[PDB]
Amino acid sequence: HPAAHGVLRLVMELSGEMVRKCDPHIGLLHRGTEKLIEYKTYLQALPYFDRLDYVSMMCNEQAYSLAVEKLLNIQPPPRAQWIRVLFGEITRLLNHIMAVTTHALDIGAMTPFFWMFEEREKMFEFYERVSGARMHAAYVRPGGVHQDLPLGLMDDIYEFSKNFSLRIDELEEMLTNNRIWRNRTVDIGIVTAEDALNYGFSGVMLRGSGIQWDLRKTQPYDVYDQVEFDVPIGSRGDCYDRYLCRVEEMRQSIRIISQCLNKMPPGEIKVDDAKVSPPKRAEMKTSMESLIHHFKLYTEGYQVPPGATYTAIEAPKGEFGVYLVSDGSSRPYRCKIKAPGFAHLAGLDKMSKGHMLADVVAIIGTQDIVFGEVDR
Amino acid sequence: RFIQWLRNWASGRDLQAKLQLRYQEISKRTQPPPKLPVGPSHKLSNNYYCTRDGRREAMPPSIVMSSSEKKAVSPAPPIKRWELSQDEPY
Amino acid sequence: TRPTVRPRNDVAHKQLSAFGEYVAEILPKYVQQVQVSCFNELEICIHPDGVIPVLTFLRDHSNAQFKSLADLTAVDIPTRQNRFEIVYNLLSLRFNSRIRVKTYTDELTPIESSVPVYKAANWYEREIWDMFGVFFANHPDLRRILTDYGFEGHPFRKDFPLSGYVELRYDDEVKRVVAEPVELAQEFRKFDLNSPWEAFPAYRQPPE
Amino acid sequence: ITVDEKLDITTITGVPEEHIKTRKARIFVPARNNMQSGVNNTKKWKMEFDTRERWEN
Amino acid sequence: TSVKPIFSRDMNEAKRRVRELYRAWYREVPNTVHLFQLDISVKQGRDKVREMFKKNAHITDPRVVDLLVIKGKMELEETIKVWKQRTHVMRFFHETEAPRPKDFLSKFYVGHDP
Amino acid sequence: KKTTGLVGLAVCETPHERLKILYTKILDVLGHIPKNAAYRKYTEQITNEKLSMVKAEPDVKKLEERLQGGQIEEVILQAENELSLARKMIQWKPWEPLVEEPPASQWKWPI
Amino acid sequence: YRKVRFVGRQKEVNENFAIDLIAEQPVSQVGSRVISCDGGGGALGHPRVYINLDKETKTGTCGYCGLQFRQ
Amino acid sequence: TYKYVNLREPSMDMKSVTDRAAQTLLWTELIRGLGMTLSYLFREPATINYPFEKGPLSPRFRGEHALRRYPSGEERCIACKLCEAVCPAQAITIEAEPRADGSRRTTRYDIDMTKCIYCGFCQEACPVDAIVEGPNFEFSTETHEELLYNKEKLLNNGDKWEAEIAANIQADYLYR
Amino acid sequence: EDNKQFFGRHRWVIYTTEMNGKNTFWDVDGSMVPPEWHRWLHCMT
Ligand SMILES: CCCCCCCCCCCCCCCCCC(=O)OC[C@H](COP(=O)(O)OCCN)OC(=O)CCCCCCCCCCCCCCCCC
Ligand code: SF4
Ligand code: SF4
Ligand SMILES: [Zn+2]
Repeated sequence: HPAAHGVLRLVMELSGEMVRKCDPHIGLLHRGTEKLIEYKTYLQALPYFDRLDYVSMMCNEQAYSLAVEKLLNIQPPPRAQWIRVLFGEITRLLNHIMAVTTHALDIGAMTPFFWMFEEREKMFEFYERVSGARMHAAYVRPGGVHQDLPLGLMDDIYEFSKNFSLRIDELEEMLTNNRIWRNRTVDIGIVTAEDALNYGFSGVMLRGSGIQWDLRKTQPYDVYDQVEFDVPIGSRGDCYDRYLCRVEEMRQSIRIISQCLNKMPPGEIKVDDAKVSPPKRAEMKTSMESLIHHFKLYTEGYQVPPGATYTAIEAPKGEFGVYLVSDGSSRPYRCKIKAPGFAHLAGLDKMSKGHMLADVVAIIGTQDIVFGEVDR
Repeated sequence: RFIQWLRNWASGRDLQAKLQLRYQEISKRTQPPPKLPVGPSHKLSNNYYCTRDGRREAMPPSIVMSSSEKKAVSPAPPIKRWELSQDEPY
Repeated sequence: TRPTVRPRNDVAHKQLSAFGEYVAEILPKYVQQVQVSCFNELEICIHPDGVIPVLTFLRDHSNAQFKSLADLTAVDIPTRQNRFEIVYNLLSLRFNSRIRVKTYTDELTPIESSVPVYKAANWYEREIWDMFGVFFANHPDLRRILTDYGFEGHPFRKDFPLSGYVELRYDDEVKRVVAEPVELAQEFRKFDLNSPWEAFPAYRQPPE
Repeated sequence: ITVDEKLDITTITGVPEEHIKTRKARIFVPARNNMQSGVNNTKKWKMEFDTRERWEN
Repeated sequence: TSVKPIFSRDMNEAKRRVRELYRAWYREVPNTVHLFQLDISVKQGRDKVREMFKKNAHITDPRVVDLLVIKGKMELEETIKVWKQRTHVMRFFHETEAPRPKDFLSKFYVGHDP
Repeated sequence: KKTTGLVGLAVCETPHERLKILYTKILDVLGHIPKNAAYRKYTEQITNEKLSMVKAEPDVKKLEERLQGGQIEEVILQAENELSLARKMIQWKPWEPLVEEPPASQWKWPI
Repeated sequence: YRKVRFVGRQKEVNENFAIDLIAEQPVSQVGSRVISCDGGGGALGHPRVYINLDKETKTGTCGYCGLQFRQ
Repeated sequence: TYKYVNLREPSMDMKSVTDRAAQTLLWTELIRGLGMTLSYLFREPATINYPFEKGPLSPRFRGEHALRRYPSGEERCIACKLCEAVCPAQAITIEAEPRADGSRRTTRYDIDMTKCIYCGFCQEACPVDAIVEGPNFEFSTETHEELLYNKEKLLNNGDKWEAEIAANIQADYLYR
Repeated sequence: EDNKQFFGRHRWVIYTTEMNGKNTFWDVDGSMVPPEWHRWLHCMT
């Protein structure tokens, strides 16, 4: 049961009580990815970035679509980006609704799950109305957003947001100062060291531990610069101060979704230059030039110049890489993805030696380890 | 009634934000036909490819490779710290 | 050009010329090439000798911190005559920059572990032994991660035909779940996308 | 340093199975599909193996 | 060729090595053969070990003979422990797979052009 | 101050002379390296200019600016290790010229 | 040999056929030289293609469209 | 900027420390929420009573496939071999061969319904606008010998409802 | 169809008997609805 929506088999040699040893076996979900993305073109191979993790959807692909526009020397048009903040910062309300709960289903409670997922539904519509599908939805592209959003959603985002800070106040009176929970987590799995850096951890289990750095305001993304927010920080390096980021980090988002509904300027959506964007269905269907760039654009891909990149983002649980070589022609060469799960679980064996076994179930939950991602 | 404020005896009171939205205050359908504009240098008589040019940009500029009052130049200036950001920062 | 074309920024490209000028200055026993990626990133071509050495200089200093190791990886190139490649990737928390360190190799020549320098190359080195076959000596542990217990081929290199050599299927003639050679139900069609005319003049290969 | 020069013609064994000695690879310059005049599909010496039976399912 | 060798130096310490871990295999085949509750004639388990070590015989070089070892040195980790469940082991001895002809005229009636 | 800030550290204790031990300790040891390789020409040049700022002003707070470290207690651990390289730096020998240029066509990217 | 698979399974097959369902159309006429074939309604249908009917009696229905067309 | 959370100190005075010793020992907290915030059961349940009632969707939904035909039918597909070549999963399989009159059409068209990953890449590459993901989740048969489709399974499955399909596109086609 | 006093349980349906070569009643699946109401009962429009 304690698989955390994933599959792992870990083996410990405990000393009579204390664990003092752990050495997990990952590699149950491997599936053979990066050997199969040398064989697909650029726009054809997009989803296999969406299907990597199960929870954050538009926050992936925001980290691929930003690792391609570079090699192309092209930026989206202004109404592109100000979408990618509204969905980009709405799925930080997903992994923070999950990692406070389906973590705390291990601690044994019931309602903080059956109480929330009433709501995590009211969001899944907003993936379905905008484009198609229940979870994995392929929307972002190399050219900015796919197609415009209907007449609506801005009375279904606003009406939904002003209701929400209450539900996050039913996960507080139900958790923070409830003792039997405070005692299940304090001073548990403390890594305060400069090994907590030396391992190269990403965001939280950093920012909740002191050392202070974030990739949203030290680097711009896509206009992220023009909205104001404050990055919560923790006191002592234990778990219950890596929880308390993930409440005060759900009460920052509703600032931005509220700050980002006021600014969205009218404008096109796709990149304009049309060699990298398909045309509409009014244009490809009458004039001439609008096939030969719609009919060579759906067999081979773009032509994206050679030379290597790297890039990074802040995904709800930590960074996300793409190290994208490209050989100078249509199909890629290594596309090497890194997500946490080579750090946040590199550091279990270290972190937990000297506490019981019935802690090690509640240590994992704070890293937010979610697998098939360790397809890294 | 006797069950209305016994829902209001706990969790403060709400009666406005309520879980099921099931009642009214929603969006109806897509009634109107929309029209999506095409702005960004879509016109004629001027827009000319080879000024818009998204791609065709050079190879990575080299630096001295095989075959001086340096201040110990760092890659960039060091970071200045953050504020404490009045919100209720404690 | 402005509206759809990514606006550049010069300042970032002046300094990472300098700060990388002189790490070919103070460790010339090792570093054999350096350059500046047009997007403001650096690539330091380093002989395979210095690996533990160079990082250790990058490990601490007051002019270059580079404490955070982010991404170790590899690339495997035939017709490079020394097959594989490493690429280390390191973030220096104070100075806000990325500087990547490229070191070549072969299969037979060992490379030496980085593990005492950073403790986060513990896993990333166990993996590569599985995939490409590079053998890292003096590594506190060397084992099999990401792969099953049967793969004797080291897949991600360029000689492994995509579908591996043994499909699996269970039969009730005894108990077990046993392994019979791979027999597909569809060819895996091979399309052919590579179009002529050389659309890129700048990258034009030498005239020859 | 243990430089230890020697000469043994490099070969490697055991990773594939019987496909070592059964087959014959081939090294050839692609010929330019002639329905079009683009000369850029040349210039790299690839290799590709023998073809064995495809049947019907 | 100038590159540092791995463990051995030339062929002797090397061919002391292959002699060595043989016994770790030869001394432990059978403790497993009761442990997995797999049933075979324990002498089979001593034929295969000696069937494999005689296989790669033509190796002319150090750093090859050290390379193979680093594989062989591993397996004794998994097998002497239980990281396999019966079905990563028995795959060595292929029970189900119908025989290959390997002769001539037996081919010519079945299969095209091997 | 009672909070070390970035956690994992602890404030003990002496400022203004705790650095001065180490820079001085750096400067003396550092001189034993031959003088050709610029390593001394840099590794020292940052320390002296650093030390000029150290001597002298209160409070420790205004020692922070113009010397960009983290908090002072951390700047020690910045100055702590820069030694632990130097006293290796003579073990292996960077200054010596370059060895084994790669086989003359290797780094050329589009194959 | 093959035919024993759909035994009792009733074998879905296509009641109508378009192999020719076309010829029942009142093949149109214009009184002009070249025409616009955009079919099935504006912006749902084949891309606009102009065909010449000058033969004697024939037309040409563009081959996307199929619908028998002439003067 | 910043914030600091879980940085506070107890007050340490006898007006307070009763308030924390009227808590441990009398349970004045821990009955605050789960004596209450649990009940709070008196809200109307939220359930879509399934075999009858059903939930929302949108005109852009994805699902079971179809092949339309114009008014009097042409089998709108021209076999231009595209919806085949953008397919990530490579489900599609197409074999044309010139039909008797000389207008081209298909013979074999097979969407495997296990491999198809539900992109929305085969709805968006067809220039003559044939192949269309239906909005019907009718599925789930009991034999994998089945879900593979032929041509002449599709057309019906796409002529069973064209009153569903032909009225969605004319909501949605004005956006793209 | 309810009075527009609910959302998502406001629109509902009733099955009766033996549509097409069918078992009588207590067999009800939900693929039976006429291929029109998919534009109504599902709240697509
Ligand atoms: C002159 C006449 C005499 C005058 C006397 C004046 C009054 C004295 C009588 C007081 C005695 C009341 C009962 C005894 C005290 C309660 C038991 C207790 O001491 O709990 C202490 C417990 C320890 O917690 P702690 O020390 O903080 O350590 C954890 C730190 N992480 O801290 C805790 O909070 C534990 C809480 C209980 C643990 C289980 C709770 C689970 C939920 C069950 C609650 C339901 C019970 C409600 C009662 C129903 C009655 C019908
Ligand atoms: S629908 Fe479009 S793609 Fe599918 S076959 Fe007919 S034409 Fe080719
Ligand atoms: S549906 Fe998705 S998967 Fe099936 S063919 Fe069309 S695109 Fe390829
Ligand atoms: Zn027509």
